[PDB]
Amino acid sequence: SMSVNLTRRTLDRCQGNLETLQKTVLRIKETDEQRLRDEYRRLVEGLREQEAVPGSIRTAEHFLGFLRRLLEYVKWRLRVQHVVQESPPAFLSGLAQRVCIQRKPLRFCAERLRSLLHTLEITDLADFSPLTLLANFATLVSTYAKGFTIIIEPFDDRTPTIANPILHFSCMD
Amino acid sequence: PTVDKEVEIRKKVLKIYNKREEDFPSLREYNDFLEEVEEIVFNLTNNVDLDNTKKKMEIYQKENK
Ligand SMILES: [Cl-]
Repeated sequence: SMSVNLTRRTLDRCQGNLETLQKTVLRIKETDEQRLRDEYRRLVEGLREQEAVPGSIRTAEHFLGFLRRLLEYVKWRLRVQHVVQESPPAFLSGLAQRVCIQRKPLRFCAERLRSLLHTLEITDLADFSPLTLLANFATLVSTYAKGFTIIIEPFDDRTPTIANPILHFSCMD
Repeated sequence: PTVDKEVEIRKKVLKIYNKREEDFPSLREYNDFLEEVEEIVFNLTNNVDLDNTKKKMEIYQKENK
């Protein structure tokens, strides 16, 4: 659900996954670049399944480099000798400081990974369950970093002559 | 290239290409800028088209002093 556990061994399997993906992308660059251009066109100007994919993770290779920097940050953080607890904003602040990853592209990580796996036509999906777990972590920690808030508006702007107050429960405050 | 090399190259580039989302009048222009930054980092990291890339960085840095 909204919980994710990442073990050191899981991250080792993610590193294996990224190795595989990188070799596949190099092969496709040598054999069939059109598939990559088609994915790019879909991401920047076409069908997805709101906000545009951030320009830092549009191409397959830029996104793979992004995932390597994320993985390396997370591996670094796990070299503790005692329990550590911190807020999502502190984790993201360390991420930005150490490997230059910002919160917004993190939001897109799971979808971008699903697109990349579909584009490389990788048939088996369980093969990449560790990397997907990392992508999910990236999305959850970025999306829900500031927790939730309740906003009560005394009336709806659409119908300003009636008393139709609105309660909003959502992220980002 | 190691990830450590990629990161140091990226930090150097971002010291020059240091604009944030609120520095662009439109999201489209911001995202194009982000993709341009990726192209520069990739070139410097993989030693590709180095002269034209560092030429580009010098021009950008002069225009954004
Ligand atoms: Cl954001």
